[PDB]
Amino acid sequence: EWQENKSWNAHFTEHKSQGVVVLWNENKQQGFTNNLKRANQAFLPASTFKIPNSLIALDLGVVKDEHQVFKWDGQTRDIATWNRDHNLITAMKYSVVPVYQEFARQIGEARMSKMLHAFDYGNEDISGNVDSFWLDGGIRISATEQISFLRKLYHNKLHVSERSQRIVKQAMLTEANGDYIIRAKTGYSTRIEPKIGWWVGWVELDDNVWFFAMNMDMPTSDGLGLRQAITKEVLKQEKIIP
Ligand SMILES: O=C(O)c1cccc(-c2cccc(O)c2)c1
Ligand SMILES: [Cl-]
Repeated sequence: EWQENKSWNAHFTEHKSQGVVVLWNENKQQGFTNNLKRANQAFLPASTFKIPNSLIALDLGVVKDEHQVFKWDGQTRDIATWNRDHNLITAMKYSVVPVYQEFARQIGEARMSKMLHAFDYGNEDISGNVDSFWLDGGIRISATEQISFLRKLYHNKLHVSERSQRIVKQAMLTEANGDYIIRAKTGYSTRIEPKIGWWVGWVELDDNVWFFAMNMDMPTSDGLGLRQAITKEVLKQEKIIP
């Protein structure tokens, strides 16, 4: 069911880093990773939490649809793309934390906790501030747990409406061409050690789907581009994409 190939560690060590990639072949029901231990180590989800947060906001009516405009609050932040109006699509694309902090406040502690339990999401623990627990609170999730959650979303099996799941999968759209479609979300966790970057999602092919979840050490922001580049290089090496 699960295969470990330690030779794949080279994808990370060649960049003076360390990390884990987890792949799941949906047709064959088989998983692959460079490091079984780290595949099951739980980290802060950081901005990968925008996937469940979006689902909950939509299903409760906090967010009406993917066109609703969330107005900039006029506070200048250090990320230029955050200092503008957003909808669900662009808020996901630019990982706009302050928009999702407001989602969480309107959702509230009680409904957030119940929905994460219903999703079987990570350790299901929202301890901390309701508007920041995915950045510096008690919630934790592993790469293998991310895949389990993403598989439910793909199949519309999460305990929210089909509509809510379709909208979030639209907002996850990252890349598409004649050969494949990638739906995914990045994450960048800095407030609790160890600092890591995430990329989780899946690759749609004509006749199969490959789920993936990766995290890697991220001592500075200079390496953030490695999250997608390394993942895509693994996918190419395993002949999942050209
Ligand atoms: O990697 C990203 O998609 C992303 C999107 C928005 C903000 C950031 C970010 C947040 C904090 C420090 C930093 O250098 C970059 C990263
Ligand atoms: Cl789409």
